[PDB]
Amino acid sequence: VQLQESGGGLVQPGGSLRLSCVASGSVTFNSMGWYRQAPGKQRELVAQITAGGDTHYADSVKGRFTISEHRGKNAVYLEMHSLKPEDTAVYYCHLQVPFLGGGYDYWGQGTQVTVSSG
Amino acid sequence: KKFLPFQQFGRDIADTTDAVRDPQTLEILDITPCSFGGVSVITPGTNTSN
Amino acid sequence: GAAAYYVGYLQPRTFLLKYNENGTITDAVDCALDPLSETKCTLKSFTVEK
Ligand SMILES: *[C@@H]1O[C@H](CO)[C@@H](O)[C@H](O)[C@H]1NC(C)=O
Ligand SMILES: *[C@@H]1O[C@H](CO)[C@@H](O)[C@H](O)[C@H]1NC(C)=O
Repeated sequence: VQLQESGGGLVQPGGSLRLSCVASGSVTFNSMGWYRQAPGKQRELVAQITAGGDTHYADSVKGRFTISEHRGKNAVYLEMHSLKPEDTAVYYCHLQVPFLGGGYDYWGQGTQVTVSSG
Repeated sequence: KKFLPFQQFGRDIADTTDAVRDPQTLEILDITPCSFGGVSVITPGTNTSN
Repeated sequence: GAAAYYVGYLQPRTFLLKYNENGTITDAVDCALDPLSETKCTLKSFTVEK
């Protein structure tokens, strides 16, 4: 069970949205990450923040998608701007539980975001 | 109440579900019995008044 | 070979777990280890009196 993710929806290109990783309890971790996956394409790493604070950004998402973390609500946040039709996908977030030196992330659930004029 | 990531219910006296976690939004809510009590009628003698 | 490991085999038992105020296991008592532990288990307390 552990973590679940919810939020967002369909928005016409040129808008903005906020994706949230709803808190499932206080867990130890070191890297909160975001992929988006669309049918016919592989799961692509689009965003990653660290426990230290390193915000990894892919080349196709720089300057438009941003990460934040809220320790008060324990939750990760992704603010999305200047949407494009290529952004149509289901978005999932992994955690960094340190199993056996590191592994067994928890992106089991995500949110569908479709960017189209209709 | 602070719930570990793998916990669902809670029971203080081991037979009452004190708390519960909502399946849709993973937040923890506590549960309390609604209310109940007895009704007493303070009265003087019916011979005196009503 | 300084890196090493230790192996043990689990057996059925009757523990008595002491959940703290935050729901984290902090102590336990093996009921069938020594008689004092049996008295602790049957009294449902961590300290028995004379
Ligand atoms: C009962 O009523 C009578 C008259 O109706 C009165 O004199 C008497 O004091 C009353 N006694 C009590 C206990 O109410
Ligand atoms: C239990 O949690 C509270 C905060 O909810 C904290 O202040 C306290 O130190 C914790 N107790 C222990 C023993 O960790």
